[PDB]
Amino acid sequence: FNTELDELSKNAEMKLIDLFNKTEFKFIFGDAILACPSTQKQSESHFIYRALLDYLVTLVESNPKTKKPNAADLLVSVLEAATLLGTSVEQVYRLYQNGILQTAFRHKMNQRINPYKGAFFLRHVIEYKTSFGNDKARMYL
DNA sequence: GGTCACCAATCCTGTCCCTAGTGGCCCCACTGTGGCGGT
Repeated sequence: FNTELDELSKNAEMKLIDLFNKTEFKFIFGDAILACPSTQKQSESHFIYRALLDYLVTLVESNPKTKKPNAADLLVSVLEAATLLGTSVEQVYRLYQNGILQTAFRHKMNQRINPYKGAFFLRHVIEYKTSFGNDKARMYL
């Protein structure tokens, strides 16, 4: 699964019709987040889900925050955001309601967010998830 | 990234005229398109 996801990162710049900060995640990686088995049960994460996210944590690690956009500025939708947090979709809308998670362009007053349109950056959606500590994080070892 | 602030207001007092008048002349198309009983 790592080597399958490694070629998509190396050949990310090849596929670009627009800039990284304007392109969606499913345009480069393709369905690999919303196909993943859900963690609605117990808050017990799937071994497929543990392996996917732990690759994305080292992606933003290798792609620091510079003035040129890179692979860590790909746009993520509210459903793909809901899976990466492992919570309900209303709970992730409520974080948007109290401006905890910051969209990536301003909707103009009658814009209610399309649930499939890529709203948030991959970047700080991960950093929000690393603000919550669970036992098998890479920080301790 | 996107919109074009709310809260109330439209003035009262007086009047539109008087005089005189709307022309003469000539003309308004020829063709066709009838049924029925009788001497």
